[PDB]
Amino acid sequence: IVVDTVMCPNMPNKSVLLYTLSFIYIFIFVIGMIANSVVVWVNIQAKTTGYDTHCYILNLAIADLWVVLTIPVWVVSLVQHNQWPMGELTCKVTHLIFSINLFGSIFFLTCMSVDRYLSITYFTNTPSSRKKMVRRVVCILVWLLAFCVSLPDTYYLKTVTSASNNETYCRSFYPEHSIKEWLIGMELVSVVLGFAVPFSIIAVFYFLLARAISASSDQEKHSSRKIIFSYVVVFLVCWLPYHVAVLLDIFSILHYIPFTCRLEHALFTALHVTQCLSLVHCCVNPVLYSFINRNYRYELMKAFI
Amino acid sequence: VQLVESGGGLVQPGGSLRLSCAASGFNISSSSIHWVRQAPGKGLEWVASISPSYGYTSYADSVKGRFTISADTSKNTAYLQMNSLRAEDTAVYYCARVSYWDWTWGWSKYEGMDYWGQGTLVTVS
Amino acid sequence: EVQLVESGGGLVQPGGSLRLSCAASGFNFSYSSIHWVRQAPGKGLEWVAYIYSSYGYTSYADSVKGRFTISADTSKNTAYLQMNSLRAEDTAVYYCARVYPWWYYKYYHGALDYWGQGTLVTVSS
Amino acid sequence: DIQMTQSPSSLSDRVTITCRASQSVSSAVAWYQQKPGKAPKLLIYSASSLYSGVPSRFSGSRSGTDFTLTISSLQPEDFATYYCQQSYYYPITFGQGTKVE
Amino acid sequence: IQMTQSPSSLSASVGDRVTITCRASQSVSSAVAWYQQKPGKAPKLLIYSASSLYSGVPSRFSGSRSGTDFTLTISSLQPEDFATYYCQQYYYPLFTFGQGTKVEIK
Amino acid sequence: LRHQSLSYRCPCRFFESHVARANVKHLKILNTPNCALQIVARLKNNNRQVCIDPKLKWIQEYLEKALNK
Ligand SMILES: CC(C)CCC[C@@H](C)[C@H]1CC[C@H]2[C@@H]3CC=C4C[C@@H](O)CC[C@]4(C)[C@H]3CC[C@]12C
Ligand SMILES: CC(C)CCC[C@@H](C)[C@H]1CC[C@H]2[C@@H]3CC=C4C[C@@H](O)CC[C@]4(C)[C@H]3CC[C@]12C
Repeated sequence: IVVDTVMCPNMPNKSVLLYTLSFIYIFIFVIGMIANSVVVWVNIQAKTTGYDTHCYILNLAIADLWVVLTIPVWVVSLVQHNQWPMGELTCKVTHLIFSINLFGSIFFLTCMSVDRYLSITYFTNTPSSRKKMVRRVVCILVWLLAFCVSLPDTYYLKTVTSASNNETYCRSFYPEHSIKEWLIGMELVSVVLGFAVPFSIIAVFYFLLARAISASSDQEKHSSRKIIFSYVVVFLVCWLPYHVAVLLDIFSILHYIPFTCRLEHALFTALHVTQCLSLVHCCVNPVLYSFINRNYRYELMKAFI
Repeated sequence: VQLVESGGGLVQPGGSLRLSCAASGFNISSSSIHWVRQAPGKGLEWVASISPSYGYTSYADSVKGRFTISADTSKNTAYLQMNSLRAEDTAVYYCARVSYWDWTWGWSKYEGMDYWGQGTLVTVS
Repeated sequence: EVQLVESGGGLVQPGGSLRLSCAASGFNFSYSSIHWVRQAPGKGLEWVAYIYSSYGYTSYADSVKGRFTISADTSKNTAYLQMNSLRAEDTAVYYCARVYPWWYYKYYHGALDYWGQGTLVTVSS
Repeated sequence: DIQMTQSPSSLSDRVTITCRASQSVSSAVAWYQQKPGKAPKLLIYSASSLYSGVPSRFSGSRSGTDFTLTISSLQPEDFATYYCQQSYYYPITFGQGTKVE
Repeated sequence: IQMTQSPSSLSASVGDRVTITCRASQSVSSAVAWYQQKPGKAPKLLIYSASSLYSGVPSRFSGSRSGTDFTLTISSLQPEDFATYYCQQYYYPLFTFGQGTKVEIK
Repeated sequence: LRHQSLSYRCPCRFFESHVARANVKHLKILNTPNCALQIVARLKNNNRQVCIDPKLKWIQEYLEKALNK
């Protein structure tokens, strides 16, 4: 029964990494506020002009606005090497807002992906009233589902202070006899319901839309073929790296990888950097669906003047 | 993109009759086909509509229960089947298209009827 | 053969300082933390402060907060308590102890396994 | 049936045709123009959006449920029976037509 | 944070039972330790956590928990263990000790 | 999808309290900055790196004994 001892030297450049990431996060927050705010304003203001503004766009803009608005709390906790000066209620409330809004944004991406194909094929001869009612029902259900899936993670979250480090943190405190399960459980719900199912639906229902547009002759003259694959690829690039980093973390936790201080440094750096890249997702959504479209450009130009 | 109507004529009340709307251009699976009858010295009046992609029909409350509408996707046309005509059923029938455009999906307007045929005249002696 | 030895204890004058040295031998110094404890004359124990050898984590009691400082040196297994601004009340016997700060899901192990023999400090004029 | 009341049914240039609905339709109203013995052609789809190629004289509007079409430049070709329409609720209901002379 | 132990003094003889109570003004998740200080020697360590005996301590000594109430028990008391006893909590960053309990002879 | 600031980075986050000394092959002690001392094991049957809880009496005594040499 051999024994072994290993020390993990304190990381030298953590400060430099976190300071650079804060520099990126400030720009993310500023641009996200600007983009999402203007989209919501134009979406509300366009209904007067007579446009049939789509509800999903408005809900997506709101969800992105909330997620991006919760950044400053993260920045403050990040500058201080991930320590929680604030109280327990602040940590719970901020996490719940972040989780619910982020999940809602992803679900709305999937919803519009399906709705585009349904609109070209099936709803092409449905009265405006019926389609609007269906949209409202779907929007309410999506919000409810996001809230329901967000609750469990926040419920078990608590703030503590390290006995030795003498520093304050906020972290999840799952039931003593199920911690492992809970952890793994949440991650699956964070992946399947987060990436696998949404991405699969989006890819399939945009490929079908492209095929249908190809079968058409008048539409493809006015539409764009690449931009559809641009949506899919942008989603993949924004989200896949972060989920891959997360999956690597779980693999490390279960000891699927030998332990090395260098491994810890790379995982720490990768998780934080990919988190910043993922949050760029809320920054970029407004452009993909609103700024590209010519009608939005014209309406936004009119409003700006 | 042109629509031409073929049918019409004189048939005594109580019989059957068929109408066709032939379309040349856009494929018929990305727009909805509607029929509008204008009676002699009267105004326009909706009759029926169809989405050929899946077959979501719809009829006015006056004809609900004696008419049929079916779209031929292979030849890109529409066919309306009539049963049990009426004394006032005489009218000039137009076939119209309500369009659609995916390049305005998120921020779209309420499209109407833009392409109207010339129409066939049905008479019920 | 674990052992802690205290040195640098003797007569002092108020408003001054004494440099208490705690020399360790027989265990992996870097993998532990060192606690300074105090005992007033003919009274109970009273925790003063401690240091964590490797990463230099420190804490102080309210009474001695910002008045006593701890430094570490794993090269020679030494822990220095520099105590300035002494007062007559500070007279006591000071002990040096170690603990291995294991990780329990809620708290950290803090039972002082080994105690130094202790040195006497007197503050007077 | 969401009946549409289109008035006036006659007219005599500042030309206004005001059309209202029983319920409220979210800017689904349209407009048309069929000349004697000819198929109608669209003039304003949705609330007040001209159709590509339609002259600039035609101009729509909306007041919640009191829709109205305006032509502040009356030209000779613009003589026909314009039919106010709504598409928000099935069936599609047309106005009564406002013949101009 | 205050950790108060009772009684402030106690008396017993050989072949006897003895108990000392310790209470806190907050909740400590089994994070306590029991020491004994001899007349003029550095205190030893008897129990850590809540009731986990140390490697070398005898068998009689034991601990128990009931909320914020830890009771150190001694059975078949032997003459040598007549010395002051102290109660400590290490849950919080700032530790604290009990006043003491001198087990004396009747 | 909790933000990583609320996350906790340690070699172990959970434990296991069914292990037997008869089926352990390689202990390991990690002294990490933000998590103090933690243990990791390597069974003989599963050949898996299962974490260990210091609460076990024999585990803690063996570790402290080793660190004194
Ligand atoms: C504050 C915490 C508990 C919840 C955070 C999410 C908040 C911002 C969510 C919860 C329910 C959401 C609302 C649900 C439905 C609608 C109808 C839609 O036509 C406009 C947006 C609006 C009004 C949403 C705004 C955002 C909203 C209020
Ligand atoms: C990851 C999760 C949130 C994606 C869930 C997929 C969403 C987009 C799915 C779930 C249930 C689906 C609805 C189920 C049934 C119908 C009836 C049909 O006649 C029109 C489409 C409509 C209204 C669907 C629209 C798309 C829908 C709302």
